[PDB]
Amino acid sequence: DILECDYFDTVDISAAQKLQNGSYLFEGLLVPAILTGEYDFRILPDDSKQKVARHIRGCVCKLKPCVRFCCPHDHIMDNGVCYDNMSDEELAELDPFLNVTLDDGSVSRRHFKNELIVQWDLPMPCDGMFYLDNREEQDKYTLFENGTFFRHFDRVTLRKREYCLQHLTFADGNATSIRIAPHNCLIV
Repeated sequence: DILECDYFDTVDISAAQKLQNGSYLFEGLLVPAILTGEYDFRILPDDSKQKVARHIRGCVCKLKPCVRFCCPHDHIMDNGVCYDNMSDEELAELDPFLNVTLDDGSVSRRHFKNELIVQWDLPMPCDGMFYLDNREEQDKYTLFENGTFFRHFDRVTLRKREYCLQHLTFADGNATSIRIAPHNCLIV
């Protein structure tokens, strides 16, 4: 809907404050009125237009960096399935920082939820997704601020329709640690 704005770079702002000059106020962020737009649809993984309540959205990803997420912010991915059973302990043990490569080519550590904008209402990039584990040379990747997900194994670029990060439980051999891992489609 919204002018030259890709879907996945939008957010449900039906909860943001509506200013006088038409524009909106959202989580301290000021979404120019010209970038907002109403929507009766929400694109799918097969990528079509499924009906939805008339909710006003906001192309904010272009006014402040985003982080393509598969599920909300307290949810832990479990075999590609959104799980919401993270105990007070796990949450107190989850590396909240992702490494993102800025425009200038250098890498900066960024809080997943504070220095960025967590998008969670975006449709799954595909059913049955394979997560990644950079610890392994093959699973190496580069997630940019603009959201362009680049994979080093097969030098393939993914647009946010094609990927999403999420909290995922790993295995330190005989232990267990949670770090945000990307998830790619082995097919779509």
